Amino acid sequence: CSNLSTCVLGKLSQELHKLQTYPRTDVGAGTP
Repeated sequence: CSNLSTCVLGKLSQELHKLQTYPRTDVGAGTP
């Protein structure tokens, strides 16, 4: 985040990354 451009782009990129696959939330260790 620099001013607004990098901030919004960074936010959207992070949101996309957080999902990635999204098997109803990226828990992984559901029933380990």
